[PDB]
Amino acid sequence: SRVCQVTGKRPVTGNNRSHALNATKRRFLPNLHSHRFWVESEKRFVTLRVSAKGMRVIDKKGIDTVLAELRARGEKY
Amino acid sequence: MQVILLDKVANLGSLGDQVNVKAGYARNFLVPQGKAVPATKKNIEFFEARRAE
Amino acid sequence: KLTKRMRVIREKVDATKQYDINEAIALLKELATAKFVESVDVAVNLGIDARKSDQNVRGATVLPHGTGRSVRVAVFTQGANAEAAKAAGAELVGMEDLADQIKKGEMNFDVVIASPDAMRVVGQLGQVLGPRGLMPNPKVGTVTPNVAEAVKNAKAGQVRYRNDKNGIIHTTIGKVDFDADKLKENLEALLVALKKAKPTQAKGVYIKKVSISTTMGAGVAVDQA
Amino acid sequence: GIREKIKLVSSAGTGHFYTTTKNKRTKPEKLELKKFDPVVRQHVIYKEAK
RNA sequence: AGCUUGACUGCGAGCGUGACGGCGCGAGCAGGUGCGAAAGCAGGUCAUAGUGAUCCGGUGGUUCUGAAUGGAAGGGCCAUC
RNA sequence: UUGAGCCUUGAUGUGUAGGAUAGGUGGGAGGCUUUGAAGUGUGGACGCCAGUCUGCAUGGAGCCGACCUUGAAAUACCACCCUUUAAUGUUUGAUGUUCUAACGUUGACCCGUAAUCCGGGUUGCGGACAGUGUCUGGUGGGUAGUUUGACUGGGGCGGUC
RNA sequence: GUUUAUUAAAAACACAGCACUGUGCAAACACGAAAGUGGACGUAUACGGUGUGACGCCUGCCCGGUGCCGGAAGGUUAAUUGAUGGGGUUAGCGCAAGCGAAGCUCUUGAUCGAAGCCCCGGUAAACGGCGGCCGUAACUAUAACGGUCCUAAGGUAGCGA
RNA sequence: CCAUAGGUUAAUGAGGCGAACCGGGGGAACUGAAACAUCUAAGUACCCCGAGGAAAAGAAAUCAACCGAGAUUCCCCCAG
RNA sequence: GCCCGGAUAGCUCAGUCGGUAGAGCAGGGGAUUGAAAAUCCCCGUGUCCUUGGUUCGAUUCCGAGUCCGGGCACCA
Repeated sequence: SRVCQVTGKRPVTGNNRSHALNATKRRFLPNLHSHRFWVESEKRFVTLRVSAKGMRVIDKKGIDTVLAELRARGEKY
Repeated sequence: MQVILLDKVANLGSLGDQVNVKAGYARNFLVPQGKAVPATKKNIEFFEARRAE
Repeated sequence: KLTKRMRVIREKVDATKQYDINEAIALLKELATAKFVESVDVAVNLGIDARKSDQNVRGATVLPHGTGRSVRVAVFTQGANAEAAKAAGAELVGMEDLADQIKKGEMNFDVVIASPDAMRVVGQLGQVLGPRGLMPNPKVGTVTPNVAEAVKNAKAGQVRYRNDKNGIIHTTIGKVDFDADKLKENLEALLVALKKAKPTQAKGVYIKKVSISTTMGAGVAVDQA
Repeated sequence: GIREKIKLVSSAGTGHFYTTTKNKRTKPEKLELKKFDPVVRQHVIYKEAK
């Protein structure tokens, strides 16, 4: 499933509000990108499918800080 | 981002300084290899000690 | 292109600087190294459309300190207006019936003035005064019944200003020999004039750029305000 | 059509104005007439014409 | 043809015609004007067709309202597109 | 490397009468040259090869202005600028190439594992492109939801409102 | 041969053949929000779409409109970027009318701005079109032929109630 | 190489069913507007996931207006 | 509504960084050939859509307006 393994973001439903205001169900598919992150505390290329914003969150907190939140909620990487 | 350098590197060499580098050159080659480090305020002071001491 | 006498004064002015009316009057006095009393000139790029009748800046203004030069006036009146023109101070006063004689060889003057009831005679053959800015016109303030006054103002130091068909206007405001403070009063006398002659449809900054200069000198940026 | 629609504005400091129409074709000149004004309560000049 | 702007503003008892909306007539009264010496006349054109409901907005005027107060925005009212 | 704006710096304009490849308004009867000028002799260069500018240099001590003409008079000098154009720079963009560390790999190899899937690793070849997400314009009966009036000698046509 | 099982078995459909066109592999295309799979465990003598319909003789004229395949000076132009101007608030200054810094906010919308469209050059085995009025060949009649109608050109062969 | 992936064994728990109520992710049409797309139908029908005995919500960056009230939820007015 | 372009002789059109506005078609005639064809040339009936501004001078350059051609915008 196209759901960020960090921010938890996932395809949200919406509507294509045209000029004439014609409702039309749609969705906002998150900008996920399978990126290979390296951990200095494990020496491994932990690949995680996260969105654009999901990657920045890993920059501040840290790849080690993010993974720590994964193994906590059952997330396997 | 700012981030501090650990190695020499090209047009920004100094073996330790804060330079406004694009998040692309840092989070892809610099840090993900061993030539830079995010200035999380906790590192700017860490390496700062290396300067004096 | 330029000579030392010109390259020497160019170093006395900062091209990338907008001096003040008080700092321009003093600096201008140092931009006149010629062998004769140079005259002060001020040009400005009016933010108007010169190609629009409803946006033409033209008229006349009286300097608080004159121009510092003799202005031989030549008036063409009729009737009793002839005497009022002579006793006024006009250098030459020719009648309406003898307007052709002036075209012959008696053509020596700086400005020409006439009366409304005498514009049909001077209007024609004006192919010698028109292209020389000597063709009397009720706009430039050279055509009015009270010629006695018009001539006095001109002899006092009244200068006419008219923006070209490009959007620029230049007029004399005295000489360089004049004191600093003196020039300032004269310069501001004109600056406030254009602002009063600003067209109603004029959009954008009316005063885009102002600069002063001498006869044999460069220009200097100055803040009109 | 053709005969445009104008509005005579009060020459006074008031904002009142009367509506009407004119012939811009052969009557380009600025219309001007003296009518009553409910604001100032006095017949003031009314200009403005398309 | 001369002089000019009553094609003006606030009302209008009363009356005509329509299911209604709406439309039409109206002497006269109050204020302010034009013409005539004056008596008077003029609320467009001899009259009857020359037209566009509402909603939604724009513009000018009016402190009427002003979501705590003092303003403003907006809205309402009049004129108007 | 270059297309355009912007700011200085330099060029730049062949209606006609005519000493002549006149930009328009203004100042302006003198500045310019011994801080070494005309006038000749070349290079570079614009270009309607008409003509002119200029560094260097020869030389060395003049060159000019209403001029009588031109609708409009100066390469006599100096300003604010347009038309056109060139070179630094500045600013906003564009184009292509190189490199490799993401990404891609339905190339090869190894292991999980006597397994054509998959995952990890190594290597090679591409490469910040490709691709994808969002926004945007265009395109779009492939598909979906509907409209396409009523009077009317039945309806339709015509006409009408 | 196939087809409306159960009123139509036919001139319809299919048909080998031929032609145009798309496709260089992770192909085009198709089923799917995606993954994946089919196409094909194939590789232009392949495959998909369209058209026609053994064979024999052949398959003309026309590019405006509507499409497709390219190029392109200038013009217009979305999102994005947010230059100026105006307005609201208010410290202060005004004895008052009024104006009004900084900040914040609302509003107005230059500049940057690719396609597209128009434009231009081709393509008709693409969707289609391939007709009207006159003059004339020295018996009539017709029209080899010559203009025009400005819509692109106006019927070759053959055949023909 | 280390380290992991992986493999084996053991303990615990989970899997399912179920009329309603509840929270959350999905989310119509018919119909009405006497047509019809904005709108309405409706966040209803239905599909799916999870939990309890209630669930959910819940201890103010809420309202009020210069006087105060003081979590959430439920009912009645406010008010058609 | 915004913007660009076009309107030129009777018709179809070319043209300029500001100034005697031309060509083709048609008709009459001429030249040329011995002659009939052809060919070439001469002969013109313009406020260059309309109203202004700058200029010695406007079909030009600019502003407004009209018709027409193209696109876009267009929720009462």
